[PDB]
Amino acid sequence: ALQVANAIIGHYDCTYGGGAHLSSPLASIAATNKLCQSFQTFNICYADTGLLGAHFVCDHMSIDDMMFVLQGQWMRLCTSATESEVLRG
Amino acid sequence: GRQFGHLTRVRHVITYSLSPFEQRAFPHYFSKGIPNVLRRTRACILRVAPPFVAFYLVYTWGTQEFEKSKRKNPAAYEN
Repeated sequence: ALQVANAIIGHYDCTYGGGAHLSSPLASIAATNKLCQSFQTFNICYADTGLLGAHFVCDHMSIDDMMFVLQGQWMRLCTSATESEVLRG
Repeated sequence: GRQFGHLTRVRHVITYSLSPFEQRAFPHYFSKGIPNVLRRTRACILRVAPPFVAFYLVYTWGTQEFEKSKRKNPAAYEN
């Protein structure tokens, strides 16, 4: 299930074709407003524990926005995951 | 106005920090607290205290002489 939600948020890179039109709200916002160069969610596993999150790369004046957006997405999913985005994931 | 990101230039400094929900809000409140305020008090008595006792001395002597100037006035008026 975590991997599904991660897929929903996905990843991004400045060489992706298709910017504004991406399904990932984070990715689309990052692409249109140039919030970063690259991002990627992840789910590292070790025995009984793991790191679950995202890693991004960006300009010095965008760290705040990227974070906001990243986090707002995490919450949206916690509280408002809609049905179709889950199919996509 | 000035925002973070446009403040100034910083070279090579690491900053480790910890979540508030992971530490105590009052580490060694008294254990380390008291000793330190003693230390800060000590460190400053000599520049803060002196002018105040000076006022203190001038205040008690000042009222003293104010009463002893009139009340004490008589005194002697002998004839």
